[PDB]
Parts: sequence; structure tokens; C-alpha cells
Amino acid sequence: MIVSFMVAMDENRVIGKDNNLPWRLPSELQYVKKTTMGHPLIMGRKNYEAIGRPLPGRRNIIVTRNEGYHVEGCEVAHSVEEVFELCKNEEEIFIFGGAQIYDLFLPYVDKLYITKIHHAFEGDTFFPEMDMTNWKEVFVEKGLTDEKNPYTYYYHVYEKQQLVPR
Ligand SMILES: COc1cc(Cc2cnc(N)nc2N)cc(/C=C/C(=O)N2N=Cc3ccccc3[C@@H]2C(C)C)c1OC
Ligand SMILES: [Ca+2]
Ligand SMILES: [Cl-]
Repeated sequence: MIVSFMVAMDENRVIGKDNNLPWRLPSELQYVKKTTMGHPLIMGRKNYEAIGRPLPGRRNIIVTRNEGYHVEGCEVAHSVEEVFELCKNEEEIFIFGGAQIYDLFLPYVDKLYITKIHHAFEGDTFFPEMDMTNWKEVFVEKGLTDEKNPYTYYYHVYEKQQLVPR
């Protein structure tokens, strides 16, 4: 199973301001929708609640310690192992965020879809630092910038840097 991080962040790795997107880039979201069509979306409860609704055309799986937590049109998992069990036949899952959620899935991640927005917003949560030397870029693309998507941004995808034996 391919464990993938899906993330949008600013020049300082900001991913949230008071559980909200500091930016409004509809085209970026259309990218997320396109890229994740037909795969599980893995998210923390806070992230989910900030989104506000089941996002369709895909298994929304919310991750929380809270055993009583339920929401209609979604699944709830209480641990990483619970997520893997739920997704056992899945070919690729997308960790959708909550800084802590990315941390939980960090030792299993195979693939990074990162949108970098060229700006400094005001934020309170951050995409955790990562050593990118174990990572190799395989695709890049300048996102659409216009009246509705004010900022300049780029889609990046990374896979594992393969080591060459001594
Ligand atoms: C903090 O708040 C948020 C956080 C994230 C997480 C995220 C965003 N972008 C990227 N590249 N990676 C992420 N992990 C999304 C969102 C937005 C999700 C959102 O509203 N959508 N995302 C995809 C989607 C799929 C099916 C139906 C509808 C949708 C919509 C849009 C396509 C219309 C968000 O909104 C509040
Ligand atoms: Ca792996
Ligand atoms: Cl979260």
C-alpha cells in the first residue's frame, strides 16, 4: 500500500490559521479532488471539522483518540494500525493532515504531494520539517494563478531517493 502525504503549505510550512486555510485557491482544491479520486482521505478530527463536510467520491476516514466520536457519511479510526486495517485492500491512501496526523504516518510514508505557495501568511500549525535528501522530485507544475487564485503556487510530487550501495 502506497502511503502518501497530501499537503498545501506556504514558504514557512504554514498549513493552518485558527484551523482554517489562510488562502483561498479553488484551483488547488480541484487538484486535490482530482489527485485523490477513488482513494481514502485520512484526516484528524480538527482538520475534518475545519473542512466541514464529507468530501465525496472517496472514503473519508477521521482519526481520533475519541472512542465515542462518529459522523455520518464517514469512518472513524482510533490509531494508525486501525487505519491500515481499514485500508488493507487499498492501493494508495492520502494522509490529509493535521500536523500530528502527518507525524503519526511519517514512518510509513512513501510518496509526497506538496503544494508550495509562494507567500508568507499568518499561521499556527506547520507541515513538520522533513529531510528531503531521502526524497526525489518526480513531477512539478505551476498552479493556475488568476482572479480567484491570487497567489503563485506549484504542485510538487516526491518519491523515495533510492540509495546506491558502496
Ligand atoms: C484547513 O482547511 C482545509 C485543509 C485542507 C487540507 C489540504 C489542502 N490542500 C492540500 N494540497 N493538501 C491538504 N492536505 C483542505 C481543505 C479543502 C478541502 C475542500 O473543500 N475540497 N477538496 C477536495 C474535494 C473533493 C470532493 C468534493 C469537494 C472537494 C473540495 C474542493 C474540491 C471544492 C481545507 O478547507 C478548509
Ligand atoms: Ca512505506
Ligand atoms: Cl487534525
